[PDB]
Amino acid sequence: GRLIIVSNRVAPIPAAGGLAVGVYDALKETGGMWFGWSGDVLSSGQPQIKVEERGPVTFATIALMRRDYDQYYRGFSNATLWPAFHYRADLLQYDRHDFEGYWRVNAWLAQQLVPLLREDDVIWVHDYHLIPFAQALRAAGVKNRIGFFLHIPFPASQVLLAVPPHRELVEALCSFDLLGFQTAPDLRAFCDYIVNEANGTADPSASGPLTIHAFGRTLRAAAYPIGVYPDEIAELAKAGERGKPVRTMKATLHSRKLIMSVDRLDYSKGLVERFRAFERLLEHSTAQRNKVSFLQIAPPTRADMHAYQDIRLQLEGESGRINGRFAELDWTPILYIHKQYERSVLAALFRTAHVGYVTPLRDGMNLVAKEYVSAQDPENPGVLVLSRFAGAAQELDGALIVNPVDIDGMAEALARALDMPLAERQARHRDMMVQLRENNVSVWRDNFMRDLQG
Ligand SMILES: O=c1ccn([C@@H]2O[C@H](COP(=O)(O)OP(=O)(O)O)[C@@H](O)[C@H]2O)c(=O)[nH]1
Ligand SMILES: O=P(O)(O)OC[C@H]1O[C@H](O)[C@H](O)[C@@H](O)[C@@H]1O
Repeated sequence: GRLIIVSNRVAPIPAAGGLAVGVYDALKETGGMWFGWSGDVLSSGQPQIKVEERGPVTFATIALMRRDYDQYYRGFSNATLWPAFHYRADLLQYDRHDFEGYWRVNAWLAQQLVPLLREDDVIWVHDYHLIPFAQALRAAGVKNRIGFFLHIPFPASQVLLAVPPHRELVEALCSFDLLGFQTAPDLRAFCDYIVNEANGTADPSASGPLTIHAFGRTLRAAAYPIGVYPDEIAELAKAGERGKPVRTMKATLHSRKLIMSVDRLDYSKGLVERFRAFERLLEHSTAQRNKVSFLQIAPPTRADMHAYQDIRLQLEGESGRINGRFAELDWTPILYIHKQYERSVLAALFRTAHVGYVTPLRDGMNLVAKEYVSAQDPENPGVLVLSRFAGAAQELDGALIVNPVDIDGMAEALARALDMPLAERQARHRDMMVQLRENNVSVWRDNFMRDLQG
C-alpha cells in the first residue's frame, strides 16, 4: 500500500522545524506521497494543487487563501492550539470565527486530497493543524486506514480545558484509526481526558496500543517517539570538520569553549531563561569570563504574529543586557544570530560545541537535542544540557537534565558540562548513541505503520 503523508508544513522542494525534517527522513526510504500546504499565501485567485515527483516521493501541495491562512494557521492553529498545548494558556487567544475557518480549511484540504487517493492507500496525518482531518475524510466517503501523529505535547487534561472547543477537538481525534503521541506522558494526558472529561474508556492490550472507547467510536492509541538517523548525522558533522563555518568559528573563539543552541525563536523554547542562566554562570564563575561564548542560532518563525514579535523583542533585550555587562574589547559573551542555517552546517558546528544547550519550556521531542548528540566525535564528545520538559528527555539518559525555571540549576549544569572529564563525557555519549540507534526514525515509521495496518 502507498503511504500518503498529510501535514501542513511540507519539506522545501533551509527551513527550521522538526516535523519537516523527521517526516522527510521517514518518507524517503519507503517512498509515497506528501500532501500539504505549499507555504504560499494568495491575495486573490484560486489555489490549484501542484503534483510533482522528486525521486520516490510525490509532492502534492497547494497554496492557502489569505483568509484561510489567517483563520486556520495564524488563528486557531498557532494562536490557540500551539500556546495551549505548550502550557501557555496566558498566550492563548480564541476566536470562534477562526475556529470555524480552521474546521472549514481542514474540510477543503481533505477535498483536495480525495481525488488523488487509491483504494489501498494508507493515510498518515501529522500534527495539530489537522486534528479534524480524519473526520472530514470519512464524511467525504474515504474508507482508507487513517492514522494521526501529534508532534507537539498533548497537554494535561486540565490544561486542555482552556481550549473552549476541546470536546470537538478530541471527538474529531477519535475518527482516526490510530493516534500516535510522542511520549508516555502525552498518551497518559490523552487518556486522562477521555476517562475524566469525555466519559470514555482506555484499556491496555497485548498487541501494544491501548484501545479507546469514546464518543461512540472505537480506536487505538500509543506512544511513538520520533527519532533521527544518528550515524548519518555523525558522518555529516564529520564531513564538515574542515569546512568554512567550522574553520571561522574556531578562529573566532580562539580556544574559548563553545556553548551552542539552535531554536526557532519560539516562546516554547525557554530562550529568556536560557540566556539568564548563562548570565548567572558568568556572575558566579569569574574563571569562565572570556573563556566561553554562547552561540544562539534563533531563526525567525511565524514572524507575522504579535506573540512571536514579543518574544523576539524580549530575547534581544536579554542579549543586549548580558553582553553589555560582561563583554570585553575582545569578547562577546552571547553570539545571537536571527537567521536559518543549513542542517548540514549545524551538524558540523554541533561537533565543535563543548555544550549542547537545549532547554525548552515544553517540547514534543526536540530533534536538535538528538542531532547534537549524534554529531559528536566519540573520541571527544560534548555534553547535552537538556530540559526535563523536552520529550527527548524520556530517553536520553546521558544528558544533564534541568528544569528551565531554575536559573541556578541551569547555570550549575552549564558549569558541570564545561568541566566534565572525558571518560564521563564518553560514557554518556555512548549510552545515548545506543538509544538513538535502536530507536531511529526508520523504526519509528515502521512501528506506527505496523500498528496502523494491524
Ligand atoms: O536554522 C535551522 C534551525 C533548525 N533546523 C532544523 O530544524 C529542526 C528543529 O526541530 P526541533 O524538534 O528541535 O524543534 P521544532 O522547530 O520542531 O520545534 C532540526 O532538525 C534542526 O536541525 C534547521 O535545519 N535550520
Ligand atoms: O511550520 P511552521 O509553522 O513554520 O513551524 C515549523 C514546525 O514547528 C513544529 O515542529 C511543529 O510541530 C511543526 O508542525 C511545524 O511545521
